[PDB]
Amino acid sequence: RLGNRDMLITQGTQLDCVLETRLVTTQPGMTTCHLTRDVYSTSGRVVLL
Amino acid sequence: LTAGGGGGGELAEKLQPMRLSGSSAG
Repeated sequence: RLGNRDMLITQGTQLDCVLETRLVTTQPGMTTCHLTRDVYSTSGRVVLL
Repeated sequence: LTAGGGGGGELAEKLQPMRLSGSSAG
């Protein structure tokens, strides 16, 4: 059983973000995006991200 | 007579610093 479902984001939750950096795969590199929406807990009651 | 994490293998190795030590003027 999951411990505290108000303070928890479980596997398979889909975080939706928007890509900031233009990506070109010539050289290994770092990316960045920003979450577009609030991400609630698995109980759906607390905004965790 | 005489006495006696470890990932990012390519990117993390491209980001290894090149630390060149300073000099002092003589």
